[PDB]
Amino acid sequence: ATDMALALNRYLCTAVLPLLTRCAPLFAGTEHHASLIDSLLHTVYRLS
Repeated sequence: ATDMALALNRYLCTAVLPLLTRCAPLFAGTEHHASLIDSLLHTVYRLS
């Protein structure tokens, strides 16, 4: 219910999430980066 949370959700869904949507193809080369992307998956699932 906090308003800062609303502002941060607006920031994410307006700027960060699209950028990463359309920066998708470069994500293929992550075989031997195994942690940060796994963290991002869980953060995105919690956001959803």
